[PDB]
Amino acid sequence: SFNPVRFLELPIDIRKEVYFHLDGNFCGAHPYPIDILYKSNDVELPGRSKRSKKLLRYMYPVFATYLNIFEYSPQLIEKWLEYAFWLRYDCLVLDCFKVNHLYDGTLIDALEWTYLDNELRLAYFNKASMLEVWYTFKEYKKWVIDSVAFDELDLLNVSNIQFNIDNLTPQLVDKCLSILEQKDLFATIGEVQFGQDNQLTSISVIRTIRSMESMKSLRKITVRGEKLYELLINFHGFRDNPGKTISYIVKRRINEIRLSRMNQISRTGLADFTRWDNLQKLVLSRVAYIDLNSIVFPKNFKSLTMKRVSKIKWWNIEENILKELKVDKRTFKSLYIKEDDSKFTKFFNLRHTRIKELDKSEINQITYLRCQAIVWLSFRTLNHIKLQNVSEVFNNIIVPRALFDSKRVEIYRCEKISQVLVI
Amino acid sequence: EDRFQELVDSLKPRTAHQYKTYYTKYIQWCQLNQIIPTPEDNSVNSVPYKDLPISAELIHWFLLDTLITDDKPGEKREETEDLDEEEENSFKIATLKKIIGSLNFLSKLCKVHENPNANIDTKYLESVTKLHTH
Amino acid sequence: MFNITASSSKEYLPDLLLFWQNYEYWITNIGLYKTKQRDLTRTPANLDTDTEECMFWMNYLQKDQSFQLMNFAMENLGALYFGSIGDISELYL
Amino acid sequence: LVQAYLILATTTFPYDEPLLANSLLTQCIHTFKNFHVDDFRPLLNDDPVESIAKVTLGRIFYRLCGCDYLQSGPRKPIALHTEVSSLLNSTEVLYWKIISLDRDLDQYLNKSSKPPLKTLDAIRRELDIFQYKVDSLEEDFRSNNSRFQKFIALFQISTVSWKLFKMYLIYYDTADSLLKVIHYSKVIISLIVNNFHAKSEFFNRHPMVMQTITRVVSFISFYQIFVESAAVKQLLVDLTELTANLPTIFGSKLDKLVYLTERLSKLKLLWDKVQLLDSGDSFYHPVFKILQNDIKIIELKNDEMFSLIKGLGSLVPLNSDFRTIVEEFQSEYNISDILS
Amino acid sequence: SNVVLVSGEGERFTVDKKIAERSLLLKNYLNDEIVMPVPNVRSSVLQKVIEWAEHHRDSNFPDEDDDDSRKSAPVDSWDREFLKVDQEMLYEIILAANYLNIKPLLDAGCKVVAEMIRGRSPEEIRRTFNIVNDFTPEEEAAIRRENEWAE
Amino acid sequence: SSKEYLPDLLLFWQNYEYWITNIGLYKTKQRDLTRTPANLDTDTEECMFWMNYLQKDQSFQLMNFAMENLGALYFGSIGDISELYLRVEQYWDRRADKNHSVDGKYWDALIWSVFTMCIYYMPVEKLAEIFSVYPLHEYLGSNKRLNWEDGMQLVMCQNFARCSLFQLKQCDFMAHPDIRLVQAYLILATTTFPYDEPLLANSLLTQCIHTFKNFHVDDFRPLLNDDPVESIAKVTLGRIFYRLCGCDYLQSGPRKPIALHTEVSSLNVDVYREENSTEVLYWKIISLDRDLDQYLNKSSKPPLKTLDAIRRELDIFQYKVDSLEEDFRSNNSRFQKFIALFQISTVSWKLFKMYLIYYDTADSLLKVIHYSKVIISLIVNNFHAKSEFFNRHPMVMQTITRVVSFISFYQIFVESAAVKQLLVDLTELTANLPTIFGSKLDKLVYLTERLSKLKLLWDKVQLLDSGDSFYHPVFKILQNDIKIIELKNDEMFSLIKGLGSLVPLNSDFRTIVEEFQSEYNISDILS
Repeated sequence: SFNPVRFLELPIDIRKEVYFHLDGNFCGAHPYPIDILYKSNDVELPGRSKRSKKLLRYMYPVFATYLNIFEYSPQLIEKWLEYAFWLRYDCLVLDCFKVNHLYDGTLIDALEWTYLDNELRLAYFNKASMLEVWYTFKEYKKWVIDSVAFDELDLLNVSNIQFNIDNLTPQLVDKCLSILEQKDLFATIGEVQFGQDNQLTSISVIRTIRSMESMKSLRKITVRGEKLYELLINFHGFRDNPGKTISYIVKRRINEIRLSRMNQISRTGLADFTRWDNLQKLVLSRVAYIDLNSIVFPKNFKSLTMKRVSKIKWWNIEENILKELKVDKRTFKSLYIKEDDSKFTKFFNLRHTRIKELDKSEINQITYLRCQAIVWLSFRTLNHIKLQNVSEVFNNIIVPRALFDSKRVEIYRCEKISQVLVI
Repeated sequence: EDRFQELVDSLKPRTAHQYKTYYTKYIQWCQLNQIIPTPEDNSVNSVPYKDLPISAELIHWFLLDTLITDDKPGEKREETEDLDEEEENSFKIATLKKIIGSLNFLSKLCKVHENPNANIDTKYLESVTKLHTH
Repeated sequence: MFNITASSSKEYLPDLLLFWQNYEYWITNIGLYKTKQRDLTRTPANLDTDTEECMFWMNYLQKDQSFQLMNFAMENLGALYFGSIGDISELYL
Repeated sequence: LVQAYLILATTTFPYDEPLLANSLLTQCIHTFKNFHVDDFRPLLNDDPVESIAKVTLGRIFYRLCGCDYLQSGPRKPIALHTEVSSLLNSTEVLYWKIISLDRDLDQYLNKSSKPPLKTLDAIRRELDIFQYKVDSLEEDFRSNNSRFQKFIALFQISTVSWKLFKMYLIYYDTADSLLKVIHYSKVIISLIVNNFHAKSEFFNRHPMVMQTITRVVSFISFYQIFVESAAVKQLLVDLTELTANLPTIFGSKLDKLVYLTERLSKLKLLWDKVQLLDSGDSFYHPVFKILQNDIKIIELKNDEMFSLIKGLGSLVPLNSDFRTIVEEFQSEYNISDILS
Repeated sequence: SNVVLVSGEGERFTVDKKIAERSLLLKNYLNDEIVMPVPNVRSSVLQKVIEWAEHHRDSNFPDEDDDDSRKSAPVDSWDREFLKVDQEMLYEIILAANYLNIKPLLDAGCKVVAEMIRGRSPEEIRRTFNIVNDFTPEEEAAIRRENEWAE
Repeated sequence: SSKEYLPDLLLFWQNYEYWITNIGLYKTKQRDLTRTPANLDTDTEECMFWMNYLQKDQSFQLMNFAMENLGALYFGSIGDISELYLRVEQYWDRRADKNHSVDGKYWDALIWSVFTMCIYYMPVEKLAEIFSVYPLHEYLGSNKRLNWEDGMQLVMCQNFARCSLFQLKQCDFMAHPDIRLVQAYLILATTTFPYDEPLLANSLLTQCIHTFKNFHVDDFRPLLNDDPVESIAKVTLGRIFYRLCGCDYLQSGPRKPIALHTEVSSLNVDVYREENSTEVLYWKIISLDRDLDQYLNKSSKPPLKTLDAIRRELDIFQYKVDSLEEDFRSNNSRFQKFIALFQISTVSWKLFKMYLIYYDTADSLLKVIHYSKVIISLIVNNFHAKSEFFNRHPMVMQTITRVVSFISFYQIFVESAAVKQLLVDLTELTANLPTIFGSKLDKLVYLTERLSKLKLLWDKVQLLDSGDSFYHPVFKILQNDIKIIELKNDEMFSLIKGLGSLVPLNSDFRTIVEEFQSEYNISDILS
């Protein structure tokens, strides 16, 4: 028997570090994650009482949009529908949303607008794309936001809710945006997504774009397809398209662009962000191939994080360094590499990569600054890099000293990556 | 377990659970017709991936007997209104493409689990998809 | 200031007037008035040359000449000191 | 300190000692922002001595941002006017509005982005409004202060008008705009020459009639080099006769202005006796390269990297007929003769 | 050499230096026998923390700034067979790891509380409805009236 | 059943700290202008004596002390001092000349600022072996038996600083801006010169900002098309820039409006993370302090994501300062270790103080006590041989002021047993700090004594509840201290006295408040 009050009396750092590892899964009727359902010599298959018929007839058609996906093993659903009455009213769940909003959207990610039970209520999805918590906006402003926003007006405003089309049908996109139009809730949403599982966009995408100027609190735009990346957020050489594109006033507002799952961003010759002249961050989430010599990188952006990629080329900094100190690549690798591991190299582990470095004694302190100016000429004022899960970088990876210090570059899942030299 | 990382990465979680729902319907249809034998009754049946009979004709005959031989022996008569039937067979062709993709994914899952049976011969199902599309 | 043989076309004039809009700044604004090319190994500076110089230039101006200067400023310079010091009749004291 | 520097900046002190005046102005900005007055309006709640003090700081802040604009070089990096809004007693605020409009015009010199037409048109409507405001200032002819007041207001609004129509002529070449440039240049001449015929000769000593006449005679010489016209030639003769008759209290700057006008006159002779070339899209001429190098020499002189290298210690710095005519003209009429 | 972790009751726990530099706070404290007070931790809880560090001397933990390796890491077999203790003494272990800044003990010792908040029976979510107040009784009546029809 | 006023009283501490211990104690110089003298015959015969008092070999012994024991202070500003021995040679060559170039007088002002730093950071045992007590007392005319440790090294430090300023003022340094002005001020800023003259240091710092931004250099990375002299020039300029932002943030307040520091180390901005971490590590640990001390005067809570980010960069700079080289054969390495470790202990203390005040997280009071003991353990450790002068750097005066003021403020309202022993330990430490801080040490002792007597007043008068808010004389005295020093840090009254003939015109508890303000006035900490 778990005790909620004894949990809610201990202070807020421990509660953050509880709800950071409880990812979003507030329920006991969680689906199995999709790593054991494939790593198995077995297929879990179904094979139904007096009470469960009432729930599957009366509760279930309200939730038949987002929960018909889990029709395999319907013991999951007739376990789910007893959580579905009381889990959104739970004190642990509301405390998780309180310490989420008090730490600015860090703990559990991206509450989502949806339209179920005829209300236009919020929703929370876990990583398995299951709703668990659905709140209408009056209740969400009442008993989680106003329970932590007592008197300071820099915390009453709630502007982190995602929008996330491809969750729901385009007719429901239209009805959701109409009900969102008749209220003054465009400043409530914080980011939008894009789906659509030459220039032929879907109806829901056009409906989303034609009201995107009205937000005035929008950041963090994201798409999910290679046949949709080229159409609205890549420049592509197009300079005049009045309708169906993404309204240059609202290109200025956004902070980052997430690129969810694709094959290549440089399907054409150049994958240029010449516009979006105000974004600071960019996250490549599951793109298969990217070429760092094929992105144009706007005038002041800071972070290029990237994860789950399969092939990286690199900024080919080495080919410009070898013009400077004027050696061959074999002679460079044999003579001008020191591989120093003093103490900050050994702080973050990287037990699979071997971090290397040029010579302080065999380069005479100028053509050393030129060799560093090559690297800062090829980066063009970025700082945060964050290579997660990768494989088989083609060129060698070259990172400057001022950015490899202070943990501003960070290779996390080091399996096939190796030999990052730091200059 | 070499290819399981780029197999989960080929899909969303939502699409992976939709596909598991669709081939769970397929394996229920194969067990009620005894194409693959059930291990036991009144117990949780756990059929392997090594010995799952998948072919073009089995997928298409599943598609017949569930999706497009719409018998429904008490509720056939709800195909009168033209707009409702247009939405309903748009739903039929959408679920047709989704079940073909799900069973293609089931074939791709079973070929790595040492099952030499699941060869889809995908031009057959493309001809079926183009037939229903026409 | 432009954007082989001879020619008589006039593409030089539109880019040339835009070049005037840079030349005017760097010559008639910055170079002529706001540029004092200094040298620090050649410049003398101390506090023995200028102290008795200021003593002389304050002992030179007598008392009653200063009131004629202030009367000239009051009668003939009203559009300059009013932005800074307001009324110069308050400054006779 | 702020009051003494705003008195000294109504003379040629910020041009005989420009770096010292920039450091004095940085101290004046530091001393003015020390008091932390974010609103210069007389509020009813305060002491009526403190309201007079805030009125005093308003009328000192206007003159201080005026002298902030009039020293906007690269040798003056700390600004006060950034904390003011823009237009896009009651006579000192008029000079403030005219100088702020002059700033909104002349900020397009060093940058490359040419201004829009709607911006210059809004400046033109506001210019006509302030022209009506300046032309309505009544003045007693026996009270010399109000005459000098009206002279300052009318000369500043004529300078802003001339710069606006110069930007019309340059950035867009609007039809019937050179006539307006010649018209306002004749207005400036008819203002300055008028002061010799009324025994108020000290009106032509205010430092705006050096700045304005420098801009006007340099632009009319530069236009008479390339595009000839009889009215422009008569205007250039009038500008040269006026430049020869500016008061002697300017001293070295007047003689350097005469030198610059003479150099742009000799450059017309060099443009005439040397034929223009081409390259299909690019044009070559020695006058073009000499005018390139006249900017490049002064950008080298206002590069304070060499004083930095001298200040960091033992670091010593280790640095056809076309080129012949260019080097002979730069040896004969050097651009570094206008420096001090 | 050796350090001394003085507990909150007063006992002295001599720990090896390389083992006790798992705690980031002590490893930063050593940059001055080196004793150091740990004020809010009982002797048994500090003994459990030191036994955790004695086991996980040789193990390798994620980089403390992760999304995937820190949230989606499973607990060890020893860490799950180590925290089968009283619930209040479990929270006191978490308080001890949050004082001493031992991040992987605050990682594996706090995914257990996550596995206890989820995976609990839906009957005793209905039982634990307003154990903390969180609702007016009018809204409690409205919520219990909305789902009165099922049970 | 507890003390409920305490959160909205710690939120008041976040304002009392800024308006007493930051602005009122170190950066307030209440000057009248109808009483202050102004002459160029008093100083021109006084600084002549202070320049004739030093000799050649004494100056070279000062420079040897700088080369052996102070490399964490000048090397950011002036570079390595082996290039500066030539400048001391050229100063003693050019001593008798009568036509001084400005390029000579800037190096004279720079080496007199270096001499000021050497006098301020020298122990009294090494000082007595170099200089002589008696000619100084035969000149100044004071108490004869007033040896260096009894309050005389501060006088010679201040007078060497004033002679370096007089040699700057002979340069006409406003008319000839050069980087040696910025270097001389960055040498003088390591002393208590920014606290003996808190209005002159702000104006010299404004002149150094004007001198720096005269060069129009924003990117200190050496470009590919640069002169190989100009590359090392921009590298040294970048070191001077981050040293200048470090000595520029520490003088922020209402009497210094023009600020140079514009960047952010967490989460527009212009100039950061382009530069190699060599001695910008001293800046990066102060911007991480600026992100905490920008919420003193501000009236909004810092978001907890910002405090967690600051905690993570604290751990990163802990492991970075432990990654520094162990050059034990040079004594300046331990002093650089002490500076870059005392700064991170200071920022850790301020971080967990703001956790305790704004949010009351896990054991944050114990973390405040722990980092207070770490600050004590860094200062008491320097009481050994060869490193006694490490406790003279002005950051320990700032930090001990903040820490003993917060512990004396917290001992009043919370009856604790570890805070009491901690306060006794900091009182013993404040009575053992070096005497070269001068009057600021006595004012810190007075402020701690005033807070202790205010604790004795807290137990005396019973707390008056009123339901919605409380009432007590201690609360009104703490309200009034901020109002008095805000009245003293308002230059509008000197403006009304400056524009001309303008004249400035505008129970049980009140008796106790006025008696406590008459007996223990807050205006004693200004002078």
